[PDB]
Amino acid sequence: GSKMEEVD
Amino acid sequence: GNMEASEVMKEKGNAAYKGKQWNKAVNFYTEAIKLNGANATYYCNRAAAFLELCCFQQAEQDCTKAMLIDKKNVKAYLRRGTARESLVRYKEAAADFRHALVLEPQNKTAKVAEKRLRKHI
Repeated sequence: GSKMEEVD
Repeated sequence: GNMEASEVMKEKGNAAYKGKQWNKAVNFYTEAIKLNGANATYYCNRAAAFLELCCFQQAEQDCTKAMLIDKKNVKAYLRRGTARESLVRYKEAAADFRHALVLEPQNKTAKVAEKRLRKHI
């Protein structure tokens, strides 16, 4: 799941 | 080379972001992008730093560039969606939160957002 609060 | 430096700058941005150094993050990501302008994640990450600063237009433009580079970037839709909902543009937000779910059916953030947006659209 793409967690929007985390940068990649 | 600059390609390698770009990833280093991205990683420094990610550390700045994780420590809540939002401007530092923006500045690392700006440099990342100046060195390598063809990476959707560099733009998407910078959007995230802009969201935290309430720089919603700049976040949007960045999510919009991230999608030009890579249409399938889930976080670009989630983040542009958030900036739009913040700018009370609920119809446009829903489109983006809906498209994120097209790309990532299980995405919890888009589903929470759709439910909240329902009572404004």
